[PDB]
Amino acid sequence: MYGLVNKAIQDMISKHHGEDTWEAIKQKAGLEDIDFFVGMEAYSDDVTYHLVGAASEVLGKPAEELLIAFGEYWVTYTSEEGYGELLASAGDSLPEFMENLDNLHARVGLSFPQLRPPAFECQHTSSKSMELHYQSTRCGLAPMVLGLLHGLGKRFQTKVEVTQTAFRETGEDHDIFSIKYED
Ligand code: HEM
Ligand SMILES: [Xe]
Ligand SMILES: [Xe]
Ligand SMILES: [Xe]
Repeated sequence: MYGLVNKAIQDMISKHHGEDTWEAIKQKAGLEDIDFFVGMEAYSDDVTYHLVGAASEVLGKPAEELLIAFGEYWVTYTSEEGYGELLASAGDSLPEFMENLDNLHARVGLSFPQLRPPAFECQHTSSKSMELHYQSTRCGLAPMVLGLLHGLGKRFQTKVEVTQTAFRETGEDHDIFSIKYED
């Protein structure tokens, strides 16, 4: 993934647990050689997966729990680190934002030519609910989507309940989330 993602992981861990903890995690991920992540540079997905695993071991938390926290953090991180206007242009409510998400990544894909973005499709069930279809070239990131949606809920001051109903992991075609939102 692009270095931006790795910078954000490093940033989250450093802020919450300090530099020493970050250094340990980086060491254990086998990335001692890397002095810093370059934001607009493409890295092997392995770099990100090794960071998550090492963080899980060092911090004593399941990787999935960390993915949730990271998904939430990313919504704030992007708005403060160069993407605030891009986010604002994707709308002012949870449902409109999720509708624009493919188009937002298309725009992101202008500047990050090698992007492999997720694909998100919305089926609205009411004015307070939707089924969200999540398709990816990558495994294991559904928990991050859950945290992202909560991050978006906080962004729009909107209560959200997210329950995963299909798992690309129990053999379903792709992840599907049922979402309830009020405000
Ligand atoms: C301005 C805001 C954002 C920017 C600049 C951005 C950029 C990126 C980048 C660089 C990646 C790495 C993909 C790669 O390197 O191939 C990514 C992946 C991803 N993004 Fe976005 N993103 C933004 C907002 C969001 C939001 C609000 C969501 C909410 C769902 C989201 C969902 C995801 C997911 C789930 C992935 C995992 C990639 C995958 O599934 O394969 N992003 N994004
Ligand atoms: Xe991300
Ligand atoms: Xe990630
Ligand atoms: Xe993480």
